[PDB]
Amino acid sequence: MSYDIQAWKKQCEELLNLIFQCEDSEPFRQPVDLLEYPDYRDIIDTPMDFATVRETLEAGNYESPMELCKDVRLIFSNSKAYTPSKRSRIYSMSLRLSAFFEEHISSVLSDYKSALRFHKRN
Repeated sequence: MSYDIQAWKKQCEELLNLIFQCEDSEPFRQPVDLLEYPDYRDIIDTPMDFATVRETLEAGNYESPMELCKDVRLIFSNSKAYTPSKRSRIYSMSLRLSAFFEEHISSVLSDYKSALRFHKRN
């Protein structure tokens, strides 16, 4: 179990469970409704949402926690592009949940890279 290179998957499932519980995740749980928000695709090239991230992890389509972290960061960078105004309550929600995610993902990434370095050396 020390330096287990697969432990990040369960850690990421647990973190996504916390994120889905957070009231701040409500706008980001499901894809933006493309048929009902007509100008969304005029602004955003690559939509992303937490249900898509959770399904990608479950399907085994992330090779590392860094790939999962890239998709989650796209959720927040898309929100900042579409809702850029610091006055907006949606801007505030995105910033709070981004900080929460970045705090909790830190140890998952550091542990995973430590494990990589250990198995590569040995």
